[PDB]
Amino acid sequence: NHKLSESDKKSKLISLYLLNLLSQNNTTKFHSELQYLDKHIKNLEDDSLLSYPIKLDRWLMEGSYQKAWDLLQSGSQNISEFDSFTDILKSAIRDEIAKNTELSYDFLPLSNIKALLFFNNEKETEKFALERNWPIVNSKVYFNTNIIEKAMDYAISIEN
Amino acid sequence: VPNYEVSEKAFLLTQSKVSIEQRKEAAEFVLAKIKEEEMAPYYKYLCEEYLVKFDQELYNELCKKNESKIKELNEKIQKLEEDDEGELEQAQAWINLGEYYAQIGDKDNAEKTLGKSLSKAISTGAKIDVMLTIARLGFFYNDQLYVKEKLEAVNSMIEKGGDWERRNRYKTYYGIHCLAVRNFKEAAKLLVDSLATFTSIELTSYESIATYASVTGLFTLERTDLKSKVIDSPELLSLISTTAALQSISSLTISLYASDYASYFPYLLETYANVLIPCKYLNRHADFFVREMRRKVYAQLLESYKTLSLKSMASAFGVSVAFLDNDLGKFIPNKQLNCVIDRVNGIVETNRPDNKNAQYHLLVKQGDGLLTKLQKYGAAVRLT
Amino acid sequence: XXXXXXXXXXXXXXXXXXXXXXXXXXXXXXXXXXXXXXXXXXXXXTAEINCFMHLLVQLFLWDSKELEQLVEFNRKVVIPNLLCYYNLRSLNLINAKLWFYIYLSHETLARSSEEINSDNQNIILRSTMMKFLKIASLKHDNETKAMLINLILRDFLNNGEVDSASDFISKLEYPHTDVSSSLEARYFFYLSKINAIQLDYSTANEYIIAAIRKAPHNSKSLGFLQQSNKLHCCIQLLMGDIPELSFFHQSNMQKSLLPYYHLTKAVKLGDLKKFTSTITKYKQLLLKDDTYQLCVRLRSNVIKTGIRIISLTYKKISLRDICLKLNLDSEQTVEYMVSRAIRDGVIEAKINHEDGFIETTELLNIYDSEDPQQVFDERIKFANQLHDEYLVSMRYP
Amino acid sequence: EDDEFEDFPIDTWANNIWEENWDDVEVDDDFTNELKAELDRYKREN
Amino acid sequence: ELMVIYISNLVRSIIAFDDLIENKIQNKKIQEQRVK
Repeated sequence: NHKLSESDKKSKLISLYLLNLLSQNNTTKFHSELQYLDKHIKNLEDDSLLSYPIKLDRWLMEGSYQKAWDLLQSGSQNISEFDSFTDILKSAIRDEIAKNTELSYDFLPLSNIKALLFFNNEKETEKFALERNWPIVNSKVYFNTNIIEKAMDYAISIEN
Repeated sequence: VPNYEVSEKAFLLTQSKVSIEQRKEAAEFVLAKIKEEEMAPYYKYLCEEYLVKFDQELYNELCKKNESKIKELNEKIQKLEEDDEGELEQAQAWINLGEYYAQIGDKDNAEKTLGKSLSKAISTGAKIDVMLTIARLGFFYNDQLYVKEKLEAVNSMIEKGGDWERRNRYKTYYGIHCLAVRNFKEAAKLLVDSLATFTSIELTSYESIATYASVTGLFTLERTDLKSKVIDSPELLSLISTTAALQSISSLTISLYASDYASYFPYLLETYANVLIPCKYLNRHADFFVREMRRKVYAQLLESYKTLSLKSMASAFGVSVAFLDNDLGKFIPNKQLNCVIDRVNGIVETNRPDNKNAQYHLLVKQGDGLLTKLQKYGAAVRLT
Repeated sequence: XXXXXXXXXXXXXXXXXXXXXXXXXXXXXXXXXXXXXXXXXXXXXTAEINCFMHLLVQLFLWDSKELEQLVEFNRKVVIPNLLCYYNLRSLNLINAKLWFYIYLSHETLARSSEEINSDNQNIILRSTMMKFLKIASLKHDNETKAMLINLILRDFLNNGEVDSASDFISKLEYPHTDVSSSLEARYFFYLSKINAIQLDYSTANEYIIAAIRKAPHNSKSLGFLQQSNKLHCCIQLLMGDIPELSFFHQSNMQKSLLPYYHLTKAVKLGDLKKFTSTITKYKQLLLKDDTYQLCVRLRSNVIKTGIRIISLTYKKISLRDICLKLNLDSEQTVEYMVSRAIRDGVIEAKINHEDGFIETTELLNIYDSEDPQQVFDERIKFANQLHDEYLVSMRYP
Repeated sequence: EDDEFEDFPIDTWANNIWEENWDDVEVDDDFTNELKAELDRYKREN
Repeated sequence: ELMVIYISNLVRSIIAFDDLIENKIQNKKIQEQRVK
């Protein structure tokens, strides 16, 4: 319908919903929703407001976060209470990098951790790293059966 | 027969980047053997292929005289089937009939004529060698299946019996066929032993097949068996400058076997231009050859080094680093080459399975790769 | 005249499994038809064959290409007819061919024009189909059940609803034992698909593989294989396993797989811009099915490949160069992407930050030590219980 | 055991004997031509 | 040695798997026949 489907509370609300699904880390439901909305919105121009959740998803799917974080700065234009979700998603990203960087490389200067995790603060760092149990050295963090038996084992496995 | 040379020159005219001079003189060589061969299934076939000049008057005349002689041989036959002792002989006049289709280069016609011509009581050279000719049309038109079937036929005719003097020209056929596809690994032994004895009037000149056996040889032969069977040539030595290729390609192979790296690529380009692309059989495979012939050298250059620096290599081959790196990057990830690169230091170290260590790791990986497969299918057949 | 077959087909009216056989030739029994031959039934009149002759009416029309009174017919006629068949048990099997067409033209009708009357209509449709889906479910007719299920699934996917269909499956039990392999593969198809869209791949390749097995071949069954395989390439690709060329040269189908054959060339090389360009090239072609939004997920996989190749071909690389080979804007972008690749068990590297170069891990000798003992031991045990298992399921003789 | 699959239409369109490795159909054709420029380009400088 | 032990074990495993194939195929045809 033209009359029934109009209300802009749609345009903001749907996007809100998708973003919810991301917030809960439910990917299955999310992409399912994509497939849903597609045939309806199929008149779809780019994604007008809706690129915020979509694009927000694609960039973290690929693994390039900086663009994603940028989107988190770009929700303020249309801003609504998803700021809370922001504070969700924001944390939801950082562990990732953390959970990434744990295996990345063992050795970081504190300024670099600030660079990665998008802190505006130096102390929030070791707050996080303690919360992450990371032993910290002065700005610089570190991220870290006899054979006889075996033989008889092979035997007893053979002669059953 | 057909005389082949017409075909090779035709192909020469097809290809774009051949020297235009050889394209010309090749062309008028062709045409010159349209005239004397009174031959027309080309003129439309070839003119079509050029299209991929045309004068239909000449065409008409050729067709006319062809009609005259095909008429004549057919008539002679018509005298001969009445002739009872000509059993062996009527088949022979037929052999001149379908053979005349070979001079007239018409495929289906010589096909049928010789096929029926097998019926008469005849020598092994007829029921066999005639087949060889039938396929030789196959070689002529570049239909490799039409060949394939027929070398199966002759294969049977031999497998029951017949002379090894026929089996040799056989193996030359089936060999140059093998080369007509990517399969060199067969053409190695096939061709390389076809040097001991060769029948040219069948298809091609002795120096052609020399270039073939030397190319396939270079391509699949090991270093000690290259020296053995090719670099040492009771034959190729007897040829050398004989053509415009064997001096080039041999000038390549010696530059390999003898570790001349500065010279390798130039001779490589040469042979790419001079021998490969003109060969109607090889040109299709041109790239598959050169790609390979790059790897070997890179391989052969590293094999004595557990580490060596790029600029050493680039210096040797005489290319810049960046392009050299760019080249190795093709082979390495495919595990066709046992190198690996360190660009930070411009260094190259070689990981290859010799020291028991390597032959340990590689074995672990291959083993697990077999397990996960085995388990995978395992659960499937379990539950079914 | 030819109506004798229609009478001969009625000679199949005796009992039970004859209907099965009766259907087989009846599959091809529709080769010749006439409106005057319709008058045959006019002279032929029973209800148990009334529904069947209605089948002949549908077959007549849809083949005759006229869809209007075919669906109109479905309503006005089938509804009165539908009530009578419910009492009968044998009729349910016959109606499946019926339902198979019923939905069809309606779906096909949607391609004529857009109207919300089609909406409300199809709400009614699905509603019914679920109704006597339950009814027949209690009547324990396997074939008509499975068929109907398939039809409503296909409805959910003509819609955009994967979830509703998924949770629908969650409460389903499928009439497994007695089936038609074609319907079985329609199921396994749709199943694999929706199971994929939800981003669980590793179980999708299964059900689609079965959709390859259980499907018949002939000359007609093609399009199902063409279509499925057009999906199978996608799953195989997303999962991270490139398919082999011969998969792209099989039969006539190889003309259709071409865009996928232009995807793997994009994927294996790991060159993003070529990929994207190709997606723009064939996009519209990929939209006629929904494989599209599957394929646009690959942007992750492509880059994974890019990294893995840059790793196998280099021991250690300054971030600058990786960022050049992958075309990306910034190094800072890189170490996020590579830091990601490492966690996924792809590269097995570490990263030198202050000099900014990846270094890939080595094999570090150690053969002369006991580590090979431990390793071989694990592998050994894990070979044993394979042997064990294969002898525990062996018991049957 | 035959059904029409009328629901799946066979695709409608708007219009090498040897088995291949992919790198067969890589066929990037570059090297022959790029090389010569690389060689001579180099030795003009040295 | 542990190598040879190990790849040998692989050989047993694959064999056993084969014999499963022979059972499953066997029961398939027998139980098939039990129909009629």
